[PDB]
Amino acid sequence: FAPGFFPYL
Amino acid sequence: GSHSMRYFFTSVSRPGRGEPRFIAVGYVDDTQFVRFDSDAASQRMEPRAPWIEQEGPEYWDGETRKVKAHSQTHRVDLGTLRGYYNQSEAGSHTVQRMYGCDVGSDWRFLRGYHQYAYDGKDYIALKEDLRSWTAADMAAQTTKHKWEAAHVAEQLRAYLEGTCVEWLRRYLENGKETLQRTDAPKTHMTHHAVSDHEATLRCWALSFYPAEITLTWQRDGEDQTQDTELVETRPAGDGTFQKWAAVVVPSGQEQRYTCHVQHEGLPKPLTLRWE
Amino acid sequence: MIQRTPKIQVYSRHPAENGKSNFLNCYVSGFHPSDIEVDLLKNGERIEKVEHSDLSFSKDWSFYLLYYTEFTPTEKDEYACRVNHVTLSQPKIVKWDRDM
Repeated sequence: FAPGFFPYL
Repeated sequence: GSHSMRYFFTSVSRPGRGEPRFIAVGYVDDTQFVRFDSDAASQRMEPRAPWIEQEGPEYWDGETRKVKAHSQTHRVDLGTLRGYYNQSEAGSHTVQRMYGCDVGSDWRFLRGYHQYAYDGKDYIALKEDLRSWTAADMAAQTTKHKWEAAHVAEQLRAYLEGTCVEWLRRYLENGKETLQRTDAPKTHMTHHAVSDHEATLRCWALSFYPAEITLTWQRDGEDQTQDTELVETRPAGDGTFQKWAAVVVPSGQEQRYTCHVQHEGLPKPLTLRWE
Repeated sequence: MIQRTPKIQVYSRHPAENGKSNFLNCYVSGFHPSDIEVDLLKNGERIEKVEHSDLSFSKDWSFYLLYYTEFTPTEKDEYACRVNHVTLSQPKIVKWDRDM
């Protein structure tokens, strides 16, 4: 199960 | 025995040959179970092990939506780093990203991971306390400050210590036949004359699982680490692993050498001697 | 740019036995960046039905891949793995040896 929050560098 | 779950993501820019290439893979211990490739036709997360194959459509749809979303974040990230290092738009660059969780013999959280690399070198990493960050340079300090203000570490910690571990255990149970299997190595030695007064003794370990193993040679019970040729542990292609160790012996001294094997699937460590 | 040279191992899935089906593997690892050309050869000629695992990497960020094909070993036939990468001036060729 992959994480569902997507931060940016 | 201890277990782990890991996600590995690779993004590669191709200046002027369309958008960047993005490849995602997921593993449970040493068994791969899913993949995503931006160049493929499906455009979906896909099964790579038989045990995950009957998760229903809601699982597949959710994993596909999440992996697409990660793809797009990496498309923006490649431009951002290009600005942070003031690089041209003509070179090809690589971004890598990993995250995971380890659980112990009791299946309890032991450790969590999350880190990035740019063109093969460490860029930013979450520390073991799951509250601090390690920034490799000036560009990475800028990312760190951003992530600190937005409280990104708190969000990662709830996934790594919670969700990650829950799904790892669920996978361990559902794929038990494959994943909770312990396969002891099949061992044997070969002997081959290289000259009239020397010979090569090779010690083999085959069809074992999981990958971790210790394989060494001794002369009269003493360590021979600098005179042993050790190959890297490798995949057989069928879910099992292989490894060998060799030493060049003076003819007449075969009996002084012992090959030592250690692995989870063995009741007691093994000691072999050509004779 | 960082650049790391691929380690190459050419081998079979099961211990070779003349006349019995098996799979010939070429495992490439420890390399960077990710573009690489990998071919399997039968008596000098490039085999066409070759598959590979999905790109992945180790904790030190270096890459690894598995290339493989179905084959039936014979006393006479010779096999090899040929690899090309930015770190190599010429294509590196490693011959299959049944005790390796």
